[PDB]
Amino acid sequence: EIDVSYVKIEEVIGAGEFGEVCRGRLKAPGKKESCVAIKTLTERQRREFLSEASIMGQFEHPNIIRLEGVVTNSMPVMILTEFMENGALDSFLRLNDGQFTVIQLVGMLRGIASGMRYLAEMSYVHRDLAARNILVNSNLVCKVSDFIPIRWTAPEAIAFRKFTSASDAWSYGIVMWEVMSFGERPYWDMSNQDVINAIEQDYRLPPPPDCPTSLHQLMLDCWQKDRNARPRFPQVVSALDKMIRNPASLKIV
Ligand SMILES: COc1cc(Nc2nccc(Nc3c(Cl)ccc4c3OCO4)n2)cc(OC)c1OC
Repeated sequence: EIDVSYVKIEEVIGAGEFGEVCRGRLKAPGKKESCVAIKTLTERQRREFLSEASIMGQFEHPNIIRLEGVVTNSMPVMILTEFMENGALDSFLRLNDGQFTVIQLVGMLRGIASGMRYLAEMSYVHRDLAARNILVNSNLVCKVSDFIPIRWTAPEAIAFRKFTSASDAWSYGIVMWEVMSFGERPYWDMSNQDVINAIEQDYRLPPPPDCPTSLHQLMLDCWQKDRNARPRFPQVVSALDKMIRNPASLKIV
């Protein structure tokens, strides 16, 4: 896939499941140099590592992390993607607590919803939609990555392992809550089991401080117990676009 001579690993920036995550530079003949994220790396686990690239490589969308390639004929085995300068959304927001406007936050949520709209249209169920799995670039563009998280997971998917695009819509509501709360943990210190019982007993997360009521209502819609009643991702995007068109709507809190 990618000639190893074309890759320069600069800084180690994080740690992943199978190894490091690094910032680097990719320069191939005919093409300008670009900034890349690089994951570096059991046999079964090697295919486990590389599967992420194969899935990621099925997708082409501005709100889904772009795969540049892999290094496999050489060692260490690598996966290269575009570089997202601002990292994971939950930590980026915690660092920037209170510092982005409602309209900026809605833009981030819209980018995430578009990503999910695309994946649902491709019949791809994510199963692990959470702000930690959303990456942010220098322009604040949010992209879905990562190809049972109890507090993000729909009640039926927990009970039955029924993962659908409608269970993803539940998870997206949780992401909305995370974004509007600037990266607070869903259900704070409640335990997984407490969360499981709380939801079954009709508890839902309250509006975050300063959260427009219309955004909280959209969260409640995403968290309907009847999965068929939840908005599909096209309706989610359209709702968010409506709010962007009509920012007046967002002042009610
Ligand atoms: C600046 O701080 C951080 C940046 C960052 N950026 C980033 N960008 C693209 C991908 C990625 N992780 C990744 C993923 Cl999620 C899937 C597959 C990959 C990956 O790298 C190549 O193969 N990271 C990421 C940071 O950590 C979240 C970060 O702070 C440490």
